[PDB]
Amino acid sequence: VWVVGMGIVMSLIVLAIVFGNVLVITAIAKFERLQTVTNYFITSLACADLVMGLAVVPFGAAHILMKMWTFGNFWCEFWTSIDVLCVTASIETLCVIAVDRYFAITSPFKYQSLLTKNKARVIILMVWIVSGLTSFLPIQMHWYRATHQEAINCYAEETCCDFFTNQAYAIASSIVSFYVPLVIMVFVYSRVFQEAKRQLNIFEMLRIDEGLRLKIYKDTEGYYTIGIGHLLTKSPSLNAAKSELDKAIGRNTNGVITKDEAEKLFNQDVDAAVRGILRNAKLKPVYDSLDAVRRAALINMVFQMGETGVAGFTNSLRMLQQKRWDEAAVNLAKSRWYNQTPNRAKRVITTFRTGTWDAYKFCLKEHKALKTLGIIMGTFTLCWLPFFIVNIVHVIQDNLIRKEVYILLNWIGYVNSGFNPLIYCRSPDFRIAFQELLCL
Ligand SMILES: CC(C)CCC[C@@H](C)[C@H]1CC[C@H]2[C@@H]3CC=C4C[C@@H](O)CC[C@]4(C)[C@H]3CC[C@]12C
Ligand SMILES: CC(C)CCC[C@@H](C)[C@H]1CC[C@H]2[C@@H]3CC=C4C[C@@H](O)CC[C@]4(C)[C@H]3CC[C@]12C
Ligand SMILES: Nc1nc(Nc2ccccc2)nc2ccc(Br)cc12
Ligand SMILES: C=CCc1ccccc1OC[C@@H](O)CNC(C)C
Repeated sequence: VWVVGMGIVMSLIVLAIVFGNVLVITAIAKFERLQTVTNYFITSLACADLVMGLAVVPFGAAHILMKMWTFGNFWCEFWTSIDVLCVTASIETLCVIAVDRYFAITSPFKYQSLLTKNKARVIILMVWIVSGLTSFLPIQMHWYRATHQEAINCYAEETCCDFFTNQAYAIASSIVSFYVPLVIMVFVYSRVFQEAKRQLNIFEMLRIDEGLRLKIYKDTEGYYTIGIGHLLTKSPSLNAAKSELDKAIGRNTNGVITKDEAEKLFNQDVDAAVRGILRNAKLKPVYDSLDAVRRAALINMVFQMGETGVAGFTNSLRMLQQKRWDEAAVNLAKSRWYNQTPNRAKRVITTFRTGTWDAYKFCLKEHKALKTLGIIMGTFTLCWLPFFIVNIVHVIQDNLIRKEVYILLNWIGYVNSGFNPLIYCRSPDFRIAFQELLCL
């Protein structure tokens, strides 16, 4: 019959869950630079998805294909109990991630978790402990058992593992175990995206569109530069750029420098840009007649071109001081600066034009890491929220739920366990880690 199709489909889903989440787990286990605090949370998140694929989805596939329960009422309890455990531990983990990323993005240690690894391990156990209590106890203590005849006949029957619960459980379980951490997750992590966008200074602005290299390279004009767009010299001699590099650093570098002494150059360059805007009489009044977002966009222009080069935009300077943003943005486009480097000028002109950071959304490496964590959360919501909204309406509407429409929406939740590894292939560090494990 037509069951052979779903068997292959479900068997592939079990593989994509197991093979993908063991891949995520092993990548964090062996590789050091992925052993971060956030990735310990992802480890337990992958475990919740891995156990979903080893203990839950297969026995649910045998339940659908055989149209009955082969494994007894004992395993019917654990299968249900472990299924609830993996979903409860997943949302709280995603809830801990969001709160961890909030306290990180608000501390002066931006993008770095305040929790230590030993303490984050203490959090993981409590999540599984609290999940293990809210999941096993209501199922093992029969607090879910309904009192209507159809449920009672399935309870005593060992070949039936239909999941009928009384209305009190369906409410309290959905609220405490799913909706509360969901609402916290969505509110706390929307608070993170709002801080990353609000907390964009000139330093992150430049470091995005200027880049960072630790080896001497030629810039867009061909001049020897190093660090974050630090101009070394305009002479074609490499040692002239290396000797000027050593005079500025004080160390014999042979053209290679660390990230610490590269930020120190980056600070001095930005300081020279602000001091240069204040020395020049043509740039001083315009800088003062600007908000912090456009002050940065101005510091960026002086960073790239110098004080005298930026002062040539005599019309654009008068308009940015007259606060005529759209009109200044046009003369900024009619320049040869927008010709040589259009992608950078676009982001700077739009920063003047709009007075926001929309041109630099998710352009910084650490913001892309947050957007990655926002996708595993938004996916977790879209996979389970339909299931949980139908449970909450099923109870209120008082009509019993359609067994195929019910189990359907639970499988949209099941296929969530295979989505996390692909969203991690959207990180550059996991791609490099996965390719080693796959030996590609
Ligand atoms: C099958 C079900 C019922 C039991 C599985 C739950 C337990 C054994 C598993 C699932 C996820 C696991 C955690 C995943 C994250 C790691 C981080 C690592 O640095 C230390 C151990 C720690 C913190 C694990 C401890 C044990 C753990 C909580
Ligand atoms: C009934 C069946 C499904 C229960 C078996 C649950 C299995 C999958 C659980 C139980 C304990 C878990 C492990 C606990 C220790 C951690 C160490 C961490 O650095 C990598 C993941 C790893 C190794 C976990 C992987 C998943 C794990 C092995
Ligand atoms: N499911 C639940 N998760 C979590 N995690 C969490 C951890 C740190 C900060 C915020 C939230 N908290 C809950 C508080 C009450 C109730 Br009720 C349920 C939860
Ligand atoms: C109304 C209970 C639904 C629920 C609440 C909390 C955690 C998980 C929940 O349901 C997960 C489903 O995957 C289980 N459905 C059965 C076990 C097939």
